[PDB]
Amino acid sequence: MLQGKTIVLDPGHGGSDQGASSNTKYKSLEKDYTLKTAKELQRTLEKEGATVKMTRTDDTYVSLENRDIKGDAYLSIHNDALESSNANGMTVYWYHDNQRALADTLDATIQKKGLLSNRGSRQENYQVLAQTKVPAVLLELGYISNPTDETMIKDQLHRQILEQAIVDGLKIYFSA
Amino acid sequence: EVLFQGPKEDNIYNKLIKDDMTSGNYDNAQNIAKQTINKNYADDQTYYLSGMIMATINSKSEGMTEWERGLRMFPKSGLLNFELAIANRSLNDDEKALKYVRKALNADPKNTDYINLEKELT
Ligand SMILES: [Zn+2]
Repeated sequence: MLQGKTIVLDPGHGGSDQGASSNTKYKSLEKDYTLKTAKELQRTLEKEGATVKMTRTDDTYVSLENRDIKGDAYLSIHNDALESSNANGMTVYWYHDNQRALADTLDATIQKKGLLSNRGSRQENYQVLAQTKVPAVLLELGYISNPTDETMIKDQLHRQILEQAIVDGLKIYFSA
Repeated sequence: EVLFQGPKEDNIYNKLIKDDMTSGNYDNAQNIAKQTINKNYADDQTYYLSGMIMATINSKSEGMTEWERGLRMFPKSGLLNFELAIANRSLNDDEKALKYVRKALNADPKNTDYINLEKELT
């Protein structure tokens, strides 16, 4: 059951580290939108009866090493830039064996509801994934470099579709 | 007066729907949206919000059905045409997505988001 589990949310970047930024008139900063996303997901997860730990709760710098918080699952939230502005969509990254089921489960439910192109579940060595024994995934929830993804990253109603689809995946992930 | 320089006011129904959606009460949002559409009090934003609700709690497929229904009533809606362009891009139907965004550009040829997506899809 998802109810009673501890979920760690890691909004990427923060503080002096802005993360990626769009080139449009919006001049969006990745650090601002990962944190909005994590705070929204925190509320929805707590309504579902999960305990939520945040690697940061405000616009503060946190080193990758200091993002190693324990839980039953761990979701790193990013809105990175790709060099082609036409590249777009959502990716879920896993690295250790025990992270794959989480990435495969979330990729399936997010595809059903989210308005992002599905770039799939991929194996990649990110330090927040490699440094932890917790089932952890890195979510790219749209690329801030893509103008049309950016319109959805900036939009609470689109974010909330993504956030519900993540909750849907966690409920399947924790079905035992 | 000064209220044409300002944003378009949401009507009361859309504001109630949105407020339930952002407080996470998608059940009550859906009921308010349903009643608004059935009484014929809906505008294109009502159909937009209704399908967004469906994408959130039902499926993207049902959301897209609801937006297409809204376009039958509001064929020149930039909101609904843009949203269906985004949705069809997410399903890798870029030829259909490009049709939709060009309709949205018909409504609003200076809109930089519509321009950006059409540029992307061209
Ligand atoms: Zn990032």
